[PDB]
Amino acid sequence: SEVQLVESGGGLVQPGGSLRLSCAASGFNIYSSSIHWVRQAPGKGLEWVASISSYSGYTSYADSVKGRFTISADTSKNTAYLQMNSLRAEDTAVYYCARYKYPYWSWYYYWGGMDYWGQGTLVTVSSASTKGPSVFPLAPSSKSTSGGTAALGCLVKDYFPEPVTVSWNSGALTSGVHTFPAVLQSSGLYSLSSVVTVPSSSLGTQTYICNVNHKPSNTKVDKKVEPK
Amino acid sequence: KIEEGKLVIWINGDKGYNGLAEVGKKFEKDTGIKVTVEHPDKLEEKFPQVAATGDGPDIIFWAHDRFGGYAQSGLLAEITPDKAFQDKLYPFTWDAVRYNGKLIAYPIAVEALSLIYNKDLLPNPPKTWEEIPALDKELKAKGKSALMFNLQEPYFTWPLIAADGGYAFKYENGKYDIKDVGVDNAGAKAGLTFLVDLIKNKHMNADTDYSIAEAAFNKGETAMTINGPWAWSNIDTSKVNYGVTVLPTFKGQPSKPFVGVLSAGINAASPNKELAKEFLENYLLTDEGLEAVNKDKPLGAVALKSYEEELAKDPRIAATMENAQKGEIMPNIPQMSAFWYAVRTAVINAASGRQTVDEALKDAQTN
Amino acid sequence: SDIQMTQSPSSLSASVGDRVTITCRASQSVSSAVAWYQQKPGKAPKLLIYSASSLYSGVPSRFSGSRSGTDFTLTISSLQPEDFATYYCQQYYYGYPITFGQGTKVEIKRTVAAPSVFIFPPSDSQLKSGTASVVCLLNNFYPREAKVQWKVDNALQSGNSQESVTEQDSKDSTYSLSSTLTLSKADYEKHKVYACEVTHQGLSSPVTKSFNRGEC
Ligand SMILES: OC[C@H]1O[C@H](O[C@H]2[C@H](O)[C@@H](O)[C@@H](O)O[C@@H]2CO)[C@H](O)[C@@H](O)[C@@H]1O
Ligand SMILES: [Cl-]
Ligand SMILES: [Cl-]
Ligand SMILES: [Cl-]
Repeated sequence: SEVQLVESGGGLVQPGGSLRLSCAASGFNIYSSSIHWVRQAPGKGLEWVASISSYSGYTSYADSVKGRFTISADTSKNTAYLQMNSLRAEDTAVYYCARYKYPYWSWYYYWGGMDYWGQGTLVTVSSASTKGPSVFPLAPSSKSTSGGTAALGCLVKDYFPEPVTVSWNSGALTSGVHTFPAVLQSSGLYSLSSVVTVPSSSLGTQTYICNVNHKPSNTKVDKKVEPK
Repeated sequence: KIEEGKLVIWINGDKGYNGLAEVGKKFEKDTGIKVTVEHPDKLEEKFPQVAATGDGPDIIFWAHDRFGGYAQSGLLAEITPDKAFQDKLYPFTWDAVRYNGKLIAYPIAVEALSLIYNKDLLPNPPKTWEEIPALDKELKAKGKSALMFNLQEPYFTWPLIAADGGYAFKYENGKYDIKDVGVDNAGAKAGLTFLVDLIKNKHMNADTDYSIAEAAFNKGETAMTINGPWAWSNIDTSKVNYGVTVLPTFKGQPSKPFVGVLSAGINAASPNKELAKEFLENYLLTDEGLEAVNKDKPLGAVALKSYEEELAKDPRIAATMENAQKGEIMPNIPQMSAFWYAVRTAVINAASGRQTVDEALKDAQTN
Repeated sequence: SDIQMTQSPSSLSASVGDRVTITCRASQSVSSAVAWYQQKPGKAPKLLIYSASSLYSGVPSRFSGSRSGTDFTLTISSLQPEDFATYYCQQYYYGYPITFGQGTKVEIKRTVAAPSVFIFPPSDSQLKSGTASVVCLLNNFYPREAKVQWKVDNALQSGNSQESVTEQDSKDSTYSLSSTLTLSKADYEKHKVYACEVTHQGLSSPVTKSFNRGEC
C-alpha cells in the first residue's frame, strides 16, 4: 500500500533501436535495498534480466542480455533505470521491476525473495509500423439465438501493435461480456473479437455499442450493432 | 547515523545483559553518558540488514564466527589497542578476532558446550552416546527421560556430527579453503544418522527447542541436557543438584563442539567510537566489569588473564575447557553465515523425516 | 551457471475447501533457497513463501511450504475462491542465476456443461474491403477441452482459421471460445454452405451451425 513501484518507458521500436525504462519507488529507499528486472512474454513464464544493489555496489545480468542492457540507479530521486540497446524481436514482453528488501551480498543470499512488484510496461520490437484496426459488427441473427438468449459483438481486425481495450456502452454493460485474447495472423497483424449475451426480447428496446480504443495508433471507434 | 553522546549495545537475550547494563551505569556516573542495552531477536542477522538505513548499535556482541562477514561488508571499525592492553588478554583470543590481518573487535570470553546431568537421577553419567537409548527406556519406566536439548539450532548437534569426521571448511597454510566443505562425509552422515535414530525410536522429540529442554531439566523431568555456561544461573534457582562434565563419545571418538569467542565490535557509522573504545577496555574488560556480567549469566573462560586465574578454580569451568580442548575454534570467514543456513536446514529436514540423511547432507550447499 | 526448475503438475482442478499440493524440482542442490509466487491474469506476481517454508507477512496460514526428498512442495490446506491462480517457484542460491519454474495452473472444478454454439456471417462493411470473415462462438462450457472444425460445402477447411479461449469465468467457472475463418471475397462467393462443427464432452453427438450465403 505505502510501498509501491511505478514503471515507465515502454513502447514500440525497430530491431536495433534503443529504449530506457524507469522504476520509481515510494515507501522505501532504493539506496538501502535491491531492485530487479523481470520480463514476461504474452502467455508464458517469468525470466530474470538484471539486478542492482547500491549500498554494496553490486550489479548482475542474465546471459541473454549481456553486452546489450545496462542497469543503474539514481538515489537522489529514488528511481532505477534499464537501458536496452540492440533490441531484437524476441525481447518483446512485459517488463517488471521488483524489490529485494536488503542490500545484496553473496554470503547473505538466503534473506529471501522479491516482495514488491510494479505494474509492468509493454515493450514491442518490430519492423512493422503502427496500424489502427477495422471494427466490423457481429449482428445477432437467427443463427445466433439459443432459447431466450442472443449473442452479438464486434470484430477488431488487423491492428498493430498490442494492446486494444474494448467496452460495451461506455462501460455501462458488463454482464455477459466476453473479450477474447488477440491472435497474431499470418499477415503480421493482430485480430480480436468481443461478444456479449443478452436476452432475445431486449433486441428491440436496448441499444448495443462496442467501444474500441487503440492508443498506440490514436484510433477510437464506436460501432452500433443491430440485427440484420 | 546513531545519536552522538550515548552508547547503544546489542547482546543476545540468553546472556547476562542486566549485568552488562549495570556496568553501563558505572560508566555514566563517571562520564555523564547513558548506556542502553538491548537484546533483539536474531540480532546477528539484523545488524547487516539495518546497516544501510543508518540504524544498528554502536557496539555489537556476538561470537567471533560472524564478524568476518560484518568486516567484508564494511560495517566494522578497526580497533587500535596499544601493546600493553593486548598483553592483558590471552594471545589465542586475539587470533579469533583477526581478519585479513586486522583486529575488528575486542574478545571477551570463550564458550563451549558441556554435558549437564541430574546427580540424583544419574549418579554416574554415561560415557558413550551408544548406551543412551538403553538408559532412556530404563528411565521411562520411572516417568523420566534420558536426554533433551535444543534440536532447532545446529550449534547443539554439531558436536555429534563432527565426532567422527565432519568439519566446516578445511584449514591449511593458515587459511580456510571454502571449496573444501566436509558436511557430507562418512563421519558426518554417521553422526546425524545416530541422532535421527534417537528421534525415530521415541527417545527424543524432533520438536524440542531451547525453552522446552530448559524447562524439562530444571523441573526434574529429564536426566541430561546439553548447554553452555550461561544456562547455569537458571539451574541454580531451580535448586536442582546438577553436574557439568565432558560430553559422551561416539564410536570411540570424543564429541568435538565448535568453540566460540564472545566479541564486541564497533559500528563504522557510529560517531561514538571514542567512548565505546574506553568503555570496552577500561570498564567492561576489568575484574569488576566482567564479574558484574558473569554473576548475571556465566561468561565461561574470560579472555582477561587477571580473572581467569580465579574462574579456573571452578570445576564447571574446567569441564567447559576440556570440551573446548577436544573441539575446534570456529572460522570467522564471511561464508560462515551461509554455512549455518545450509546446516540448520539439513538437520531440521533430517530430524523431521522430510529427507534422509544422505539427501539432507548432500542438499547442504554452502559453496 | 546452469539450472532448471520443473513444476508438477502443470494444471489441476479442485473445489472450494479442498487440499492441494504442488511440487517443484531443481536440477542442482540449492539448500532451501526457493520461493513461491502467485499471479492472476493481468496482475503482477505476489510473494507467498520464501526459504522453502517461511510465510510472508499477510499470507493466510492455510498456505505452507515444506520439503519432500529433494523436491519443494506448496500446500493449500483449505482452498478459497481467491486462491485460484498460477503458482511459480524460484531459486536464488548465489551459485546460479535467478530461475523460475514453468508455472502451475489451479482451476475451479465444476460439473460438465455443454456449450451454446453461434455463427456469424461476414458484415457488409468487410466485404466492401475485399475480405470475408466467419465467426463461430462457443459460450459457457466446461471442461476447457473442445474441438472446432470449419466445413465449406462439406469440405473440411485447414490452415485458414484461428481461435482463442477466455479465462475461467469468476461467476460460473465456464470457458468460452471464439473461432474466425477468413477468406477473400472472391473465394467466399464461390461456395454456398459455411458450417462450424463442434465436439465436446458435454455433447452426445457433434453439433453443427451453418448458414447459406445470402439467406435473410
Ligand atoms: O546454531 C547456529 C549458530 O551457532 C552459533 O551460535 C551460538 C552462539 O555462539 C552461542 O553464544 C549461543 O548464543 O548459542 C548460539 C546457538 O544458538 C554461531 O555463533 C552462530 O553464528 C550460528 O548461527
Ligand atoms: Cl479515429
Ligand atoms: Cl575423527
Ligand atoms: Cl511448514
